[PDB]
Amino acid sequence: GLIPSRGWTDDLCYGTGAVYLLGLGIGGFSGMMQGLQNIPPNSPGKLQLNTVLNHITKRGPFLGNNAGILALSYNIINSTIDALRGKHDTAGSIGAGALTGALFKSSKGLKPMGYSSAMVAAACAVWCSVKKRLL
Amino acid sequence: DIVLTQSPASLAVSLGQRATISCRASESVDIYGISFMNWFQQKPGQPPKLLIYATSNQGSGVPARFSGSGSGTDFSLNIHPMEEDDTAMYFCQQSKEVPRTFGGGTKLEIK
Amino acid sequence: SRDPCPIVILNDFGGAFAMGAIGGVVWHGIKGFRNSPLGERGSGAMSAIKARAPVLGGNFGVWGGLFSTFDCAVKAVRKREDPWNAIIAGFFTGGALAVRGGWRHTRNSSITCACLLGVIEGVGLMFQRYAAW
Amino acid sequence: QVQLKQSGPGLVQPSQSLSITCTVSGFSLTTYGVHWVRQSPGKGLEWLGVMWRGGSTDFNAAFMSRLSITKDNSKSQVFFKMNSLQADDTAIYYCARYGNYDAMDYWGQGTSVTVSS
Amino acid sequence: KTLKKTGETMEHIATKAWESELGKNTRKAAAATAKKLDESFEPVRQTKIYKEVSEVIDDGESSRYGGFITKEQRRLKRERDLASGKRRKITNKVGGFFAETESSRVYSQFKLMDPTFSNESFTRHLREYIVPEILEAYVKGDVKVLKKWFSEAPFNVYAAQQKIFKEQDVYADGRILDIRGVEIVSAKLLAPQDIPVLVVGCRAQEINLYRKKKTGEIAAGDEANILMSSYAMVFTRDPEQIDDDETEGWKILEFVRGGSRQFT
Ligand SMILES: CCCCCCCCCCCCCCCCCCCC(=O)O[C@H](COC(=O)CCCCCCCCCCCCCC)COP(=O)(O)OCCN
Repeated sequence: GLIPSRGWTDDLCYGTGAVYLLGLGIGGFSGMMQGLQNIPPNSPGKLQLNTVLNHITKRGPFLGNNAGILALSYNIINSTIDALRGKHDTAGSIGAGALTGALFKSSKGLKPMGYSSAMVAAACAVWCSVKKRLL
Repeated sequence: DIVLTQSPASLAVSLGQRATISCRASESVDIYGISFMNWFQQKPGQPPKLLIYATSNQGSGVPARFSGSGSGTDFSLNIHPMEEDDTAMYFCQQSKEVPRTFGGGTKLEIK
Repeated sequence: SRDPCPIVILNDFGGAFAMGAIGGVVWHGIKGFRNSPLGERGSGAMSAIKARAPVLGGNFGVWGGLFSTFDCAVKAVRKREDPWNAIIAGFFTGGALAVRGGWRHTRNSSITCACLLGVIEGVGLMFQRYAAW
Repeated sequence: QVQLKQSGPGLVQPSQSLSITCTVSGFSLTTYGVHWVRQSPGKGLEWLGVMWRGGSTDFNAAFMSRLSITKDNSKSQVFFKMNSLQADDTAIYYCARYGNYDAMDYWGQGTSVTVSS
Repeated sequence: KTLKKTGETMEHIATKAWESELGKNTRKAAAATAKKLDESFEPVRQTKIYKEVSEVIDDGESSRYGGFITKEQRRLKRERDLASGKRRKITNKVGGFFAETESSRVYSQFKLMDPTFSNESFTRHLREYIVPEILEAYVKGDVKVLKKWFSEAPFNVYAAQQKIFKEQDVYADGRILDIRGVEIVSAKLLAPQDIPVLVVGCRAQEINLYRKKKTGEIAAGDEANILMSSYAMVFTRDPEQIDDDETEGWKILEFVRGGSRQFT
């Protein structure tokens, strides 16, 4: 099907770029909605455009770069725990997610571990269901 | 350069009490609001020992009983409580301008 | 060889993101090591990596991901494979990313990037000429 | 640890030259500087010159015509010299490394110099 | 004049569409649902889980990417944290990597002054409080704030400039719209005393204009002229007055504005 998966770098590059663009679009759209509610009244056109663009280009990069690092670390960890394990399954991807979320918030403590590792593992769970359904 | 006049020339206090040594710079030794007045201690057969730098900062490993204060042109060194160990010769040294100049020294003893 | 053109865009968005994030781990891990105090050089390298490696991945990721998008836009229109595809693609990607700075900064950044890709394309062309001998 | 060690001559003949070498260890002369200070008994501590952290020298105006301070980063040595010594130059010569806020934190052991015959 | 004339047509077309009865009604209906959507999800935000999940995704680290922290939301956030939160040859070359350097001397001194100091901890404090507080005062001519932060050298340059404006009866009322790139550019020792300083850079969007004091009309700049200026700050901390409430020791030895270019 789509998304050539001949190697492990093509998984690491298509996955990092598909989740980077999902962070940019979602973060940009989330910023654009926020920037329309933060326009000061009686502002000229050049400032209203500037106000919205300032929110798009702050939430855009923020979620894009945070989703891309999680998609890098997942793909590095997923490929690593495929080589040792010798195969890929949904369980191997879920373990690569929960372990990615834990390493994401290593310095934050232990309470952030659970929230972060559950979300990344759940996102992998959604991905593993979407991956099977689409293919 | 800056003539640091240090008083008293000699001082004798008992153990556990506070001994105060004063310095009086001819000019102001402040750069960016930081007074560059270093305090040194010299036992008879040893090189000088940095106690205080930048008028208040303890030297590396200097006991907490050495306190540096003052600003502008009047500075002070307080040893409290004073132990039998720290009987020595104490100098004030301005590091604002070249040449660096030292105080006349204050011989501090035990009663 | 190269994957289909409307799909390599994901492979260039994510392949450039990986080049900047790993390139920003060595760059800012070293930079954070030199700066931090004597007893905190390993915590200052972790803090510098976490703060700045994601940002360089996005900077690389969007430049190398827009350059690929415009490369497919030129290829799907110009319908050739001449090295002026990367010249025009580098032209539009440098001026797109510099669009908030005005119409004079967009022009200067367009000309700078197109000329920058001219040197890169020229080096490759001269490289194969020497290799032919 | 940090340690400054001096190797100079005592009992300098009058109208001769004095040379102290301050071999440093625990730090590099590229990142730190070394003051040169003298302590007479009748004139007290006094500053002769300095090897600034960058590598440039600066001397006391009363000794600038005599002093000469040069370093050598590779060997971790600072060289001090005075062209002519009289009876008033007998004292103890220290090399003192200076740190933040020009704090002479580490000092050499001192070179007891005598000028007589 | 093609770009300027087209901009007027584009601005007027949007102005006509924005003021159109259909467009305004659609915007109001969309805005009304936004209030309902937030109100519907408002109880979810009150949940303890949402506070922790939001503190994991964002954590307040999105401030690296821009934003201006309004003066009221800047003082309240500061006082809140202060109340609870802030209250062979290759081996030789490898050895030289771990050796002390001028950057290490500077950073170690500020760590002696505050045991919590780090490049990340101060850059966070700079980005969230110090730089916005100084830039906002700089553009608005607030000399009460800049007196605390600026040293006597950069403030006397500022208060001499503010005396020129008073002679011509204009007052600065500028704006900061976005601050980006707040970083400790370098850590150097100011020779010959080896005064440890941090060189801080940033890029602020800003509207620079001056209004006549008596009337209030434009006297310089334009009410809509955004500039992407770069600021260089030299920071040192004083060991005394480190217990100061506002500055807590930190002082600005140099303040240079440069690299101003148009933005939007
Ligand atoms: C602050 C963060 C905010 C983020 C906001 C945006 C989040 C976007 C979430 C998107 C969820 C759906 C992901 C769709 C990915 C499409 C990938 C298409 C190309 C592709 O197949 O790449 C795969 C990798 O995907 C992947 O790697 C995707 C799974 C990993 C996603 C992790 C990042 C998202 C985290 C979301 C929660 C955030 C929590 C923050 C604490 C390859 O892999 P393969 O399975 O074929 O490999 C097999 C062995 N080589």
